Amino acid sequence: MQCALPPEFYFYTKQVIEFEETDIRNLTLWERTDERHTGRVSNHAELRVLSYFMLTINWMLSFDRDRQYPLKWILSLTESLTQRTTTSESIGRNIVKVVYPDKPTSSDYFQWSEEETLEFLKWMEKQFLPTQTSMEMTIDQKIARRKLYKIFPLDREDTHQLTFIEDLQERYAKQTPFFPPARKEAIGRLLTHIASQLLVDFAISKEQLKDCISRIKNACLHR
DNA sequence: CAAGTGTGAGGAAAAGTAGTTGGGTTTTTTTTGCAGTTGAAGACA
Repeated sequence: MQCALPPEFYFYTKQVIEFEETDIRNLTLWERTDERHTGRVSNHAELRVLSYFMLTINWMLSFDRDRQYPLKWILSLTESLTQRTTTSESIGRNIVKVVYPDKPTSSDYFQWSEEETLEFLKWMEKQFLPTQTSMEMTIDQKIARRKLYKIFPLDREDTHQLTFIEDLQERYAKQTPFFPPARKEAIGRLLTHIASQLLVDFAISKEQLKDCISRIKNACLHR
């Protein structure tokens, strides 16, 4: 559902997981890495789930001999994907993007699709209200501060935006027209995007993620 | 191509502390009336 919720891809990736993903067994949380150097044993189950997820997509889309997934179909999904508001979720992912990290969302900062800009300032006026409460900077200082905020009344000197499954539905429809070198390029293009998404919620390692990817790649070819 | 021991530093923050200054009393070490009086210069016998 996260994106190209290809209903079939749930069972695809569940199957490869079925496959060599811990001898077709639900990944359990790794162990009590007692040692202090915390090596990348890479046993964090999810990290591998996302890896199988990614792999599945391109393997699945990189050998859909029957041509079940049309050339022009793959980019359409990536297309429709091209960001968009979020019945709360995508707005959230913007808020996480804004921890100014490795610059994958930094520019989103820059762009920040109009309103996204607006509902952002809304969430700032509500949820960094706690912000704080100076005590011991002479009462006078406090008064001054109040006055300043004063002379800045501000805060106002379809309910419009939509929910999660609404957005999900509507891009599922935005692709609803379903029934060589370029597609390979498109596939790579799409995979980078998900790499962005899944990686962005998590500790990424614009390499480790990759390292993780590499790992099971190796794991797999022992058929 | 690959997994596995051993292990040093980089990093964060509130409060404190630094440096520089200034402030700061405290401190500490013009005549305008009266009547008289003395001393005075000058004269004299």
